[PDB]
Amino acid sequence: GLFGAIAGFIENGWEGLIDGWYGFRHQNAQGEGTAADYKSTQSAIDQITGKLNRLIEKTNQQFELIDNEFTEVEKQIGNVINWTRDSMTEVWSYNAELLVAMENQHTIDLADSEMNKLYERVKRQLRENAEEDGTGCFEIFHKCDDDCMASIRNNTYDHSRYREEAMQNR
Amino acid sequence: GLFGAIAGFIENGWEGLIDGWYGFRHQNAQGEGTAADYKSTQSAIDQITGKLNRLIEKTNQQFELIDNEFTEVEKQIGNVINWTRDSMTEVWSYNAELLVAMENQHTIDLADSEMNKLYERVKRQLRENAEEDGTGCFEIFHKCDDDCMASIRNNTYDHSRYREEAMQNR
Amino acid sequence: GLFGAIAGFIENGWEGLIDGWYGFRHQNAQGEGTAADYKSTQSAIDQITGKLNRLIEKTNQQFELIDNEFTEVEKQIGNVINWTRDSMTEVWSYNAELLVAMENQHTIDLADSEMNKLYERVKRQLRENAEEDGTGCFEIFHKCDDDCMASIRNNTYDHSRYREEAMQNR
Amino acid sequence: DKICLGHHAVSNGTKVNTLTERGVEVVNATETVERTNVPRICSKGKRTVDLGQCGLLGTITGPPQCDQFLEFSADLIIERREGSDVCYPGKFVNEEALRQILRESG
Amino acid sequence: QVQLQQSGPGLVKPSQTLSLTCAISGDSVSSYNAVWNWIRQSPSRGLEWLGRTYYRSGWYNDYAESVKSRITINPDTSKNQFSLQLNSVTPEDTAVYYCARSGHITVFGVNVDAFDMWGQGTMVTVSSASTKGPSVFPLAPSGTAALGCLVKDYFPEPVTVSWNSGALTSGVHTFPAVLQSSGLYSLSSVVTVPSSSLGTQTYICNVNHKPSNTKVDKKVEP
Amino acid sequence: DANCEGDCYHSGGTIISNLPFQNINSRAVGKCPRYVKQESLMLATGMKNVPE
Amino acid sequence: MTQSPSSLSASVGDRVTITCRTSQSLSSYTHWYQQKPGKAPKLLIYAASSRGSGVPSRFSGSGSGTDFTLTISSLQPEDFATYYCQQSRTFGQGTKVEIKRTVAAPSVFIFPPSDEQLKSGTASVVCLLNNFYPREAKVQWKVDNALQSGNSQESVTEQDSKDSTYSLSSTLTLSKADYEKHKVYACEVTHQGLSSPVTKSFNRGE
Ligand SMILES: *[C@@H]1O[C@H](CO)[C@@H](O[C@@H]2O[C@H](CO)[C@@H](O[C@@H]3O[C@H](CO)[C@@H](O)[C@H](O[C@H]4O[C@H](CO)[C@@H](O)[C@H](O)[C@@H]4O)[C@@H]3O)[C@H](O)[C@H]2NC(C)=O)[C@H](O)[C@H]1NC(C)=O
Ligand SMILES: *[C@@H]1O[C@H](CO)[C@@H](O[C@@H]2O[C@H](CO)[C@@H](O)[C@H](O)[C@H]2NC(C)=O)[C@H](O)[C@H]1NC(C)=O
Ligand SMILES: *[C@@H]1O[C@H](CO)[C@@H](O[C@@H]2O[C@H](CO)[C@@H](O)[C@H](O)[C@H]2NC(C)=O)[C@H](O)[C@H]1NC(C)=O
Ligand SMILES: *[C@@H]1O[C@H](CO)[C@@H](O[C@@H]2O[C@H](CO)[C@@H](O)[C@H](O)[C@H]2NC(C)=O)[C@H](O)[C@H]1NC(C)=O
Ligand SMILES: *[C@@H]1O[C@H](CO)[C@@H](O)[C@H](O)[C@H]1NC(C)=O
Ligand SMILES: *[C@@H]1O[C@H](CO)[C@@H](O)[C@H](O)[C@H]1NC(C)=O
Ligand SMILES: *[C@@H]1O[C@H](CO)[C@@H](O)[C@H](O)[C@H]1NC(C)=O
Repeated sequence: GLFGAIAGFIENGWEGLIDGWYGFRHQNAQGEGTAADYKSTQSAIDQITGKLNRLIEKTNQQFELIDNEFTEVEKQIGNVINWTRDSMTEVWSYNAELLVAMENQHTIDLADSEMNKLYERVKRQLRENAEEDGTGCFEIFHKCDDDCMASIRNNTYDHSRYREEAMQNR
Repeated sequence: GLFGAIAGFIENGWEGLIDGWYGFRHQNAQGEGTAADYKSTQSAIDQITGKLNRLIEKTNQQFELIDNEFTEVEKQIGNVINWTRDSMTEVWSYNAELLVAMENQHTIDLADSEMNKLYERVKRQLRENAEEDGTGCFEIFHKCDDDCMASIRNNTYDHSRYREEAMQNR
Repeated sequence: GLFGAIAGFIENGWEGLIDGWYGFRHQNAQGEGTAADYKSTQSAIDQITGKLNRLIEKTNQQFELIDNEFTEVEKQIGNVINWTRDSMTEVWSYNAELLVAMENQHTIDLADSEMNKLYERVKRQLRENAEEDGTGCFEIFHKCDDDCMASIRNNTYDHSRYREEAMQNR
Repeated sequence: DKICLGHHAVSNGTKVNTLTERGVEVVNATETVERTNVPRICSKGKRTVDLGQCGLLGTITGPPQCDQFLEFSADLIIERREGSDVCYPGKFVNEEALRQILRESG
Repeated sequence: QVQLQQSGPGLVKPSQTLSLTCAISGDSVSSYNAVWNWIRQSPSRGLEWLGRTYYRSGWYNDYAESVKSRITINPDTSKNQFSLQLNSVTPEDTAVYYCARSGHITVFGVNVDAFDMWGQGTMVTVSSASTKGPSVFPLAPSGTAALGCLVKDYFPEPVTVSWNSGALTSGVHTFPAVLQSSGLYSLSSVVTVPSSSLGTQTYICNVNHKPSNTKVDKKVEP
Repeated sequence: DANCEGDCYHSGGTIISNLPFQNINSRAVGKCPRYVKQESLMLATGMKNVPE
Repeated sequence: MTQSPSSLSASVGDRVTITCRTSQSLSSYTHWYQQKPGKAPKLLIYAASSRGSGVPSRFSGSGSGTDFTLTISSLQPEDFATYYCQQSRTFGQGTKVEIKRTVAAPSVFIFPPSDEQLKSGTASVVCLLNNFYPREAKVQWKVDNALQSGNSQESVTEQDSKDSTYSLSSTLTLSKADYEKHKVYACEVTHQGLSSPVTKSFNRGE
């Protein structure tokens, strides 16, 4: 990914994360737990869905037969037809290849972007209360129970509540 | 935006910001003030202008009439002409749609990039003197008058001047 | 670059850096030294190489002559042929221009991305032991000898080893 | 004391399409498809011949309606629907080939 | 056909308030696609932006740092105008004041502060000197003849002169005023005409000094 | 009309434009924008609009 | 914003280039204005390279980094004006463009004071120098053949928008008593267009 999160500083994906694209995995006195983030997951889904809406569609132009499979047309005009058709085949094959390559590059970079955005959103939330690990983990200095972890996920987390304890723990 | 600043952590745009694309809004003892940043604004403008220079241009190829609107050509050759023209219409309509979609994606991501670059440039300027809010705001710990705010905008700001006061305020 | 590292906060490139695309330049009691980073360099090289593998290839379609250079064909059919060929020339010239422009934009942004990724990887490594300068430099508070600098480059650097000395130096 | 970054927006934006979304509202947009026609043959700087009642192929044979076009000189030649190649009825063999030649003749 | 029309007194006493108005026609003071500015010009300071107001789903004002403590620019949406108010004036505020629209003309929707239309200007003098009327004397013609009017001893600027209520413009020269040692201004206006037309055509100069509300006509004859 | 100048002609008149595409006439001749089916294809010249 | 040169003369048809040096370079934000005497500035070039509405094709702008140029391809008499560049809200100091045209000698006229003015106790004598080029001229007052000094003021027009000439007035001011004490009032004019000085005069009460 262009941003360097997916297949980047985040070592690998979670096969257990079946409910979402992106999620949180925590460690605290109470144990371990994993939860998907739907806002980031939905943003990625909506954008991929948009590409498919664009690519799966009508070319309303209807083309009639201009040659004949049973009784071949004159050879001069027939050769012009075939040359023109083969030229169009070449253009469209090239177009299709480039479209899919371009869209795939963007799709991968897009997913990588959404992962990065979620990470940075969390980093800003708990400023001066935690430090970046480098594996996509935040080491939190104060005690953070399941209600505290769920507040981070929820986005209600209040850093000023735990700042004195966390800051002083450095 | 791909970076997640515009329509991202920055909640919304400023209708009052009429002189620039990107700008600063401050709060200090002296009150509130808004100012546009031209270097970031110009970079975005120059890049959009570049796209338009590319897209608004000459196709020097000149095409003559090959059929006749008043006295219709032979039906076989006429059908070949129409099939070929309609095939070209299909190619160009597809090309135009994809060009504009691709360019628009990039244009939006480009603007989002320039906003992010300006934010990160400021963050680096006042390292250890302020903290990221999360709304695109920097909470500055030391007293920062209009000359101090204008130094940040100008890019002359000297963090070592106010570091003892700001650091100790944590 | 989209990320704002190359031709961005990194003022300029190093002509002396002949062995790599991206590298490190340090300053410590022992003096100055420059070293290329191959992992980032190889990632960029592999990706550019991938583009070239895609673009330098076979169009297996073979086209025969459909007109005649020595004894000109009938004028009506000849004009249809020329119109069709000139239309194809127009399509392909447009396709080639857009392909190269699109790929070049991505290639420049890609290189800029890899530079940014390397910078952020280092920043995470020495968390709370150094501070971002803003020129792409990390000011390190503790004493860092050549073995210490080589540990940063190598990626083995252990921040906990020097954290008490570095943190207390603020 | 704090400083805040932002970007401008407008109440009434313009909708565009991207690869990923339909009808994204942006600050600015400029049309790339021309829809406006000028209902005249804009001929400034070109020698123009408007054939009117004279058929293009009539310039070669010379029915009465083509008497003023027997030796014309032109950068731009305009055929009209009412143009006729003939007086005594008939037609050219390979007529459109010949029209294409004469259209490019100068 | 946007037109900016300026009014207000051109004489202000030191320490008091300068008040000017710009009345807009062809566009709206509250238009999304306009910014309404004041700019002044003096032979010394050159061209100097003063401030502005504009509407973007709420009113905004910005002012030049040099006048920020003294200046107010307010829209009137009943009369489609905007004003300039400058408090505590000093001789350094003597200048020609212009209103001007910007932000009609933009680069991709960003006001780039292009001033596409300007008002006619209001010359403002800061002085404690009472205004005085100008005396008008004929400069009599004695095959081309020259005649004129001497417009003497007025304060402050400006004076305007026309001929035959504006029906005569060709060959007219109205000279820039000179400040006399008395501290009053004077100028002349002259015209060359066919000497033959002296016996038939009437020549009257029309002199206007708006600060003193003086309008005077003078017949000039051989 | 000798008062306007144009290089793209069709039976209904002249396409005067610097745009890359046109939706006026598929049989236009001379030096022309390329005909497309779509009536409009808006190119973004600014950032995403995020109003308050 | 800093302009060069501060002023210049050029002949009709000349290529004229004016430069603005800017603290900071932004193509979009730099515009040019033309201001004719007694009028508001008119916007000629906006965004550096774009022509204002109504602006003829002989005017063009270029920009390169921090240096910006206004060019008049072929100068015309009506282009006599002062030119100001502008970036954001700061205006350059301006460049005065004067026209160089062939030499033309003044037509000289003298006007005695009116009988009306005399009753007020003052007499004003005005020497008109009409339609001359170039601007340099000397005007001397003589009263009963005595050279006057320190009792006259001159005023000069801006270059004429049609013929590029100047006009000049000199006004001699005397008390009524001083005016009535003398007979011959003479205005002597030196201009390089004349083969020798021209003198116009009148005799009091004639
Ligand atoms: C996105 O940016 C573009 C610029 O790239 C911007 O487009 C501009 O729109 C204005 C109209 O709002 C155009 O201005 C016209 O200019 C012509 C002369 O070139 C004038 O004749 C026009 O005058 C009309 O309106 C006047 C009153 O306002 C009348 O007096 C007159 O009779 C006319 O009716 C008008 O001023 C300008 O040309 C474009 N710019 C370009 C490069 O085409 C666009 O508005 C931006 N989009 C948004 C939504 O802001
Ligand atoms: C145009 O192309 C078609 C095939 O796309 C040619 O027809 C085929 O010819 C092969 C052998 O040459 C036959 O076995 C097939 O039956 C044909 N296929 C079809 C679909 O007709 C045809 O010969 C080409 N035209 C000319 C003038 O050569
Ligand atoms: C090729 O296409 C043209 C139109 O693009 C066809 O001509 C039109 O036919 C319709 C009805 O069929 C008529 O009402 C129009 O007057 C025609 N338009 C023009 C521009 O000529 C033509 O029939 C097609 N060619 C063949 C061989 O079918
Ligand atoms: C089709 O195009 C070819 C060129 O691509 C035309 O042939 C050329 O004509 C020029 C002058 O008109 C000659 O000098 C060249 O010898 C020709 N070149 C070749 C490669 O043949 C040809 O005239 C065009 N066909 C029609 C019907 O006009
Ligand atoms: C977020 O989750 C927590 C669980 O710790 C819950 O108590 C809180 O009400 C949630 N926030 C909102 C706004 O509902
Ligand atoms: C930046 O702006 C400040 C205003 O606080 C000014 O004093 C300073 O001189 C500016 N910097 C430069 C390099 O001019
Ligand atoms: C990394 O480089 C250092 C040089 O300081 C070396 O001693 C160390 O063994 C290297 N790391 C590994 C894993 O080999």
